[PDB]
Amino acid sequence: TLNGGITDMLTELANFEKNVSQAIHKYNAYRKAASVIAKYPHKIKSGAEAKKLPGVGTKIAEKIDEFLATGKLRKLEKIRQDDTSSSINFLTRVSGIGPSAARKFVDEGIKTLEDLRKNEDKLNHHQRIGLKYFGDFEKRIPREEMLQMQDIVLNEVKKVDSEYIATVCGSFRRGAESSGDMDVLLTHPSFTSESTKQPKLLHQVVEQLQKVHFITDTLSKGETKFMGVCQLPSKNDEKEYPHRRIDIRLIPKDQYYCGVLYFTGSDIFNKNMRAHALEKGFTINEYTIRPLGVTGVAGEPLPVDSEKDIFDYIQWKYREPKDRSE
DNA sequence: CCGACGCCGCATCAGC
DNA sequence: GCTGATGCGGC
DNA sequence: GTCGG
Ligand SMILES: [Cl-]
Ligand SMILES: [Cl-]
Ligand SMILES: [Cl-]
Ligand SMILES: [Cl-]
Ligand SMILES: [Mg+2]
Ligand SMILES: [Mg+2]
Ligand SMILES: [Mg+2]
Ligand code: NA
Ligand code: NA
Repeated sequence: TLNGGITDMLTELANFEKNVSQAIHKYNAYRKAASVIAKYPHKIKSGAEAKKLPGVGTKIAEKIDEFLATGKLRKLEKIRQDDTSSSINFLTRVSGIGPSAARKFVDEGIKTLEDLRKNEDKLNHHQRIGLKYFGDFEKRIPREEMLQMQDIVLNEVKKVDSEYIATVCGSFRRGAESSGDMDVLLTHPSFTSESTKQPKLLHQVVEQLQKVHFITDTLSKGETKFMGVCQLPSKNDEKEYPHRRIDIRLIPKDQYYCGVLYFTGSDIFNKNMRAHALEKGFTINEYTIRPLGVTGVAGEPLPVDSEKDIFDYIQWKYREPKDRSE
């Protein structure tokens, strides 16, 4: 947090461009800049020093100059005062309300939490669960609670079929002392890129976790991706734990390493790494790494037996999960 | 200057 | 019903 | 908004 003021500034600018301007590349530009500055191991003392980092250019350098000189940014101050922009920014904090729905709601005069509750019939299902648990979803999850949740998921998955392997990813696997949610990668030997030998592989797991009242709501659910809500059990007389977002991703067993690379993140690390892959002539998704031909079409999956193999292909030194928190 | 900016599952909608 | 585009959130 | 070519 050497430069927390600066990176906070860039994040709020990024959120503005995404939520209000719907300018996604500006959002990505600000987030890359914030990320490279949070990496930087000195207290930044000027915008020229910052412009030496990749992703910081002339515009951000000047903003950093204003911020260091005054402690504020007039642009953000103007944005914070505009009622319409502040309202759009707020509604996007509800899960399932993005920039488009937020501006549609505000255009219809729905601008506050109370407005949302009054108009819950204007929400799709995801948005309704996001409003229902609005306050809980803002809370972080201490790693100790993540540890308890991991124990439940892995033991309940083992009860369904001892051949499942569930791996907690996201920030948990990167070693964070708190997480925004719980990310679970699931494999089963009956589900490979070659064949799906058993139906209902994700559903069986989701159903078991609902059965024992760990999973409480569903935001979306398909054959390979579940997004919903869970809650640790509490003791007699004890306040309830907050409800938590849980994501479960069933990945073909022979594609585990690409999957766990993707699900470990961070999001900015994945963008950086996939971008670097393109410059080296490969393309990376959560299933495979493939070479790009001279015409730029993806060739056949390359063999992968470890996360490091993927690093090796694009000529990166290996980075432990704990060092992928960009 | 200028294109290119990571890649994708699910929910929802338009158009047929 | 399907297919294709769009919104959204995932890392 | 930034940047490589
Ligand atoms: Cl943009
Ligand atoms: Cl400010
Ligand atoms: Cl793999
Ligand atoms: Cl693929
Ligand atoms: Mg997470
Ligand atoms: Mg996240
Ligand atoms: Mg998640
Ligand atoms: Na720079
Ligand atoms: Na949202």
